[PDB]
Amino acid sequence: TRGRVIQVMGPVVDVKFENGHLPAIYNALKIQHKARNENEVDIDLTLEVALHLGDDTVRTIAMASTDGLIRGMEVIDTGAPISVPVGEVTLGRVFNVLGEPIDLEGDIPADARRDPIHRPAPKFEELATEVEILETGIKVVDLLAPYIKGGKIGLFGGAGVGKTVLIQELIHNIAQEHGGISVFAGVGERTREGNDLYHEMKDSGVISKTAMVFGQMNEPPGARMRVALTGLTMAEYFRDEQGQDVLLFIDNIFRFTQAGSEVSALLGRMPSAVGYQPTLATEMGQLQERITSTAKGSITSIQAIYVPADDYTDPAPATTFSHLDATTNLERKLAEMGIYPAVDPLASTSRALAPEIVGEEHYQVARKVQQTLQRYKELQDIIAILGMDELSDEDKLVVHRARRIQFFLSQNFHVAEQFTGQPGSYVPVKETVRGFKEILEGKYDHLPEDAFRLVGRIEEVVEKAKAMGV
Amino acid sequence: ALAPEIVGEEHYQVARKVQQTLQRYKELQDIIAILGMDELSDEDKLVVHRARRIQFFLSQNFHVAEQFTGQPGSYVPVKETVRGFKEILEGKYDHLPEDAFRLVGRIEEVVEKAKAMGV
Amino acid sequence: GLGPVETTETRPIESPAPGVMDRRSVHEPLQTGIKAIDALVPIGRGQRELIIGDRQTGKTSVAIDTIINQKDQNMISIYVAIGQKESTVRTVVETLRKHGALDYTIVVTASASQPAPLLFLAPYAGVAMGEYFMYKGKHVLVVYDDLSKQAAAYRELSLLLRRPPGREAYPGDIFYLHSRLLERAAKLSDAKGGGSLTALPFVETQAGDISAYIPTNVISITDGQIFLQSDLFFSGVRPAINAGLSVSRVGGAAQIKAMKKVAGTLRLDLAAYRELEAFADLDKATQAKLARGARTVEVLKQDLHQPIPVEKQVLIIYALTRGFLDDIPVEDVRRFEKEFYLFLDQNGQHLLEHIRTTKDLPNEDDLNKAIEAFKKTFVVS
Amino acid sequence: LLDAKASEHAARMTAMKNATDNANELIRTLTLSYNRARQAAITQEITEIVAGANALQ
Ligand SMILES: [Mg+2]
Repeated sequence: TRGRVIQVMGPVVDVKFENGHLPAIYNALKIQHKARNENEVDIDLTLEVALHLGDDTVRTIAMASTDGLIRGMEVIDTGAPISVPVGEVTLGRVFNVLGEPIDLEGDIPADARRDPIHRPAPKFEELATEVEILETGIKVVDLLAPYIKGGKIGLFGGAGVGKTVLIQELIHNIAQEHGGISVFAGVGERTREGNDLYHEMKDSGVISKTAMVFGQMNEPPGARMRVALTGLTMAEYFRDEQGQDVLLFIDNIFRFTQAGSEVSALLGRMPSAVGYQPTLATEMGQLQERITSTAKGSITSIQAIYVPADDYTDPAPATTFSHLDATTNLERKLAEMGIYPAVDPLASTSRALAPEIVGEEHYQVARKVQQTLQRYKELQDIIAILGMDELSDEDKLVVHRARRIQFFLSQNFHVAEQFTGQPGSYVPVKETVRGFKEILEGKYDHLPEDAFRLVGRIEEVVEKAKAMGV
Repeated sequence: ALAPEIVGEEHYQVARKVQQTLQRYKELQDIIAILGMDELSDEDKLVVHRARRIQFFLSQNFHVAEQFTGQPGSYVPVKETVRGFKEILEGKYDHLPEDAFRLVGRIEEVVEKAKAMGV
Repeated sequence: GLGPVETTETRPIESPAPGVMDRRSVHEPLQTGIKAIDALVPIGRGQRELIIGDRQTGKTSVAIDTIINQKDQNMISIYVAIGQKESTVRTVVETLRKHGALDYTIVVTASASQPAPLLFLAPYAGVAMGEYFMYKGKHVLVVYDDLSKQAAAYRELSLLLRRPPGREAYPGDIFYLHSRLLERAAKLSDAKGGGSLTALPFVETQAGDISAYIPTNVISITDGQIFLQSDLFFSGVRPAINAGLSVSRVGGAAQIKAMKKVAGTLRLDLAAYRELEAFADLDKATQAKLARGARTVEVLKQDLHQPIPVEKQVLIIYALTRGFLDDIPVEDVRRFEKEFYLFLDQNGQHLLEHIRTTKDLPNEDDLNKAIEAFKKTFVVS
Repeated sequence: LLDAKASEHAARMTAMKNATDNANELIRTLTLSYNRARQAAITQEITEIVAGANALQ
């Protein structure tokens, strides 16, 4: 019926039950205690079962601080894993790991629908047999690093390159075109940046189509390693019930794995290489296999990854890099010169850039642009600098078209219209292929470079140069 | 205790300049090792020229080391050390061989040792 | 030995940090008095800026200058010393008392001879004393003399309690120990009261290796770094700040408008000088640019215990950034810096007052005029 | 002038030969130090793993 506390060693607790009444693994248990005198404090705690040790004892991990616990307290078995609310009631609100609102707009009614946090991955016979391309509406992404429905993308960048603007633009474009929602999960990051993102999303207006879950540095190891699953189960409902295409953003996947190690040794497990838990790839696989493209809808996830000390051979980045399909690199150099977004065109990679996926025309145009940019990068540095400038023919034209193509990858976003009068554009992929091909052929070689700046389709560029006096 | 108000103002500047020239010489070791001394600017050659002399003049002959080498040993007060390094930094002794600076007490002994060396 | 302390309230050492809904974005500036910090790596109230370096460099000098420079403002300071000689703590307290800085300062100390538990619990006691003022409407600043000594004390405690070791024998939860502490510094919202708490942890490296375990653990928690180097210490750059690797993620929003307008040009030209310095016939502009860089390197350095009010700072920065120094040789630059301020001691005072009262640049023409006058009254060596 | 040009090219060739030889010797010494570091890292890592595993018992 009810268990009692045996040991309290940090974030790990031991509970003893009656014979033949042990809870299953992954269940949730509750401690609710009121002080009986001045030598006691009130307790409201949730625990998750981890191991069966034998002799009617189980070892559990706490979801909050364990200060104030007493050997002999009474524990209640809930009967099921952690359950979070799902549906339209979670749109525009902020939750914690247990599925409780941390804003001040009220509580979800107890007569709602709640889904468990742990479930198996979709089976082989109900996956997508074809690779499909996701239409974002950006120009550099849709040309040099296309995204995939149900894929995983690694976003590389930090401060001063503006990745929150890219996040908001993706949310807005996907919601407007494909009618999808977004879920943001912050896993063990700074609280200041979470507040900043919440207020930016409130200002833009993309909050009403997003659900936010936060578990950050201040929280125990147990809460940091079970918060991505709450966002995942909030997102899966829309794919499996409304048949939508959803986006899932993860603030730091690395922290997830890190949190696991912080409890592994306390559970009584021998260490593996570099002091990591023996069950590392299994945990990462059980997480990342639940986001796929089934026959109804799809979940595509953008994940930000921090590499410790820029060491890419560390077990955690090495394990998580085998699940990624594309990478998107944001560079400060392009942000200084006024290219928005600051996506690096020569360092962004994708596995969808192949003639059998996008097409022959797309592939040829993209490869021509890439080699032109590489030629510019090689030539402009060792030559034309240090007083070795020269004006060879076919080198005037190469830099002419390269400069006219580098500035056409910039775009005007809808979320940036609050600081700038331009409404913003959504450019399909055929249009940008046509525009880049036309620029490559030299048809638009008789215009100044200022016309190719913060513009959508190629034709609009002409109108710009019409009003510039040229 | 290496502060301007504790040891003085001349001492502090002399020590800082000596350390700066030694650090600059330390920065140029790899390129001297691979390329050589012929691919340097005039200021860099001057820096090396003074740095070798300073590094050799930081050595001394001790009383307790007499049984090893033979020299009686030396004792130098502070003001003499500051004066000698100030003169070295001014290019006053830039023409003497670099070997005359090793294992001496003061700078007058440097002059005498250079004189006995045939220069 | 000055008698007991007459207090009435107590606070728990272990408390939870403010949530996402309780905070506000950082906008107010924290003035340190060092031109390099106030210009290239600004620090705002409610931020956590890490100072990382080596034993040779004077981190404690930076901390003591920052604490002294808070005399006019309304801010309480707390100095926490972990694993230090008691003699050095007494010298620091004497330096503080001489400058009249003990009207608003609390010192918490745990010397090297004390048992490890006190060294492990000192920072939490300091931040708990700060949170009493934070949750009333006041602004606090907290300095941690060294966190790499708290880490060693914690490791010793855990090993003696027979808990499994990890990397370099450190316990498993060595990131939690510091993140749980440094997340208690916040800028509260208007409903909470409007108070704040700033934190300045110190970290020491061995041979200048910042890829180590604890430096990387604490680098990924704070909002920027202030990296001090030793090869720049002996090259004459006495503040020794490596502006190539120092950063401030709040930067820009923690400045006044006058400094926002001027600091970007300094960042740009110093970055260009250091980027094109490595390969240094040469192009006619190139040498000029190099000279500009040198002038900047000469104008950033300053002595010890010489705080400069922000007005004067922006002034000289402007006087540099538009090339007005190009007519004066590099070895004389510092002398210019000495003579400009005193020139404003009796001239252009209104200018200063305006900069103090509207936090914006005054009528540019007038500034130029004054500069010209001063130049007329300057003798080139 | 023609004699001077021949002399110039000969001198450049010889200087490049000496530079290459010096670089090779530096590579050799660096490789020695690298092997020392490699062995030390392996030893320390295995010692930490076994020390951690012995703590449970
Ligand atoms: Mg110190």
